[PDB]
Amino acid sequence: TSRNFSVGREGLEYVWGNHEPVRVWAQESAPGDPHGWPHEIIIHYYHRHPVYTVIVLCGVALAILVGTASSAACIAKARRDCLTPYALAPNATVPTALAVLCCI
Amino acid sequence: FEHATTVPNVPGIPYKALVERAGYAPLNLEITVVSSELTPSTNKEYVTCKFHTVIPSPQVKCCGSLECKASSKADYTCRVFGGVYPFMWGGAQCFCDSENTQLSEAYVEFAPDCTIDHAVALKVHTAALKVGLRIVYGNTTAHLDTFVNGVTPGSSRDLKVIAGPISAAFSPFDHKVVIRKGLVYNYDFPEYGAMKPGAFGDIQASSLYATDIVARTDIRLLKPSVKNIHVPYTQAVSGYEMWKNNSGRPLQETAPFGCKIEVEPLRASNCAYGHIPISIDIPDAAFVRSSESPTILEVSCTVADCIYSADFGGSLTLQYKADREGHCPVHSHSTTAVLKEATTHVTATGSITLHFSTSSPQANFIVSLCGKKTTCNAECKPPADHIIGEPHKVDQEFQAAVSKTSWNWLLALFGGASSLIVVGLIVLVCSSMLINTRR
Repeated sequence: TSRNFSVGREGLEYVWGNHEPVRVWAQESAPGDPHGWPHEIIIHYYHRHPVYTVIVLCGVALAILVGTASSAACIAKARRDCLTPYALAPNATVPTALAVLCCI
Repeated sequence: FEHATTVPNVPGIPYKALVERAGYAPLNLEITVVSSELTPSTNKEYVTCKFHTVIPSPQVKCCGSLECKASSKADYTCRVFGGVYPFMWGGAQCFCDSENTQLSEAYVEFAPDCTIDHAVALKVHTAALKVGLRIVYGNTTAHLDTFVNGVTPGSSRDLKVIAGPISAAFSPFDHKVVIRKGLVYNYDFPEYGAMKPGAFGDIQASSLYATDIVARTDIRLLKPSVKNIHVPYTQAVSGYEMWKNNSGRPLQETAPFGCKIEVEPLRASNCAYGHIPISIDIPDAAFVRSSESPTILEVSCTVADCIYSADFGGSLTLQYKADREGHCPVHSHSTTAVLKEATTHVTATGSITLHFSTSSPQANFIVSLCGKKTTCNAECKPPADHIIGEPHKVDQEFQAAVSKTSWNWLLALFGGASSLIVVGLIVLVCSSMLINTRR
């Protein structure tokens, strides 16, 4: 027959028949390069620490998204409250220098 | 003088530390846990084995009655029957037709072969730890044993080693343990004096040769039916045999941390867990004045290639220049890279190759050759062998466990995500004060 045993970094010891015990420790030979392109980085570190990689990736994605949204909201608010006070006020002309610096 | 260190409790992997004093050449320090023992204080409760019932010859009276007496033998049972009229080879043995009274006895005793096949019940207190080190300093080697308590000065000759308290208190034995033919089982045996028939400890005594055996095996005596003399009886199954059949697996194969259970006295050997805060008092004789030791004018390190494997899967070399010759110590000032050599000869100009090991994908540690710290950096690839037969020599870190490129990617992403918000903030505030000053 054949048996599959999972051995971690701490080690595994098995005794077969009347033989002396032997010990084996697992190395971090995950597939993919931990030193190359980002997708290889991701797959290697996933195969090493799956939950940690998923957590850090969700964290970085949330960090970029929430904060791109913040910058967009800030610039939009600045745009509106900058063109409202007198530029939106009618019967008036707004100079090009003070218009196109943030217009469009 | 005094050095405080924290060596991991792994039996066999060396530990390298560098100790130095002003005006004195640095000295290599090597600590090894050669062997460890975990001896708990034990108290013997009783001794049990497979009982052997003894049925004495019946006593009968032709025309009369008998009264059951009290005896000190284990599980003594007595019964009296009213009419028997017994027979043997030769015919009837009494003249009364119905006034024949028969008395039956049955007690238990240790089987003759119990001197070899017998179990011992034990109670174990707090476990104590004792280790044997192989401290190496200078060009000398010392061996010594000490107790890991924080107060015992276990010293070979003048080492004055004080091993502090263990980081975590762990003991593979529960409160109650059972020993049988060198195999140690974690069992909850019944307390002395309270024996349940058909289970472990149905018969117990303070010693195999004690005369005060006590037992409770649920002996039942029955009314004789056949004509010839007989003592019918029924009894529970031997609880010792039942426990032997349902033993389970021993501590030699259940205990964690790779402990090796052994007996006489009961103990656990070569367990791997926690850390030991040692403290060494090195005699001043070993230390050598800095003026005598050769000095390095310059040193540059270059590393060939590296894999963060458990073994010494790494290489390193360095150029050096010195005004003298002698022996100098080499040390790696990092917690994720350990050298193999402790000292190495030096001859003016030349180059020395040193092997190391690491568990990080960056050989970005500091190497000193009797001083003169130097910076190495390499491109550590992962190893190819999935499985190795040697424990890891360095605990995995985190801050160093991540590659430089991945660190750069995450840093750049977070930096942009933190920069766009602040630039939006500042433009917002400048426009807001502009608008406030508008009117």
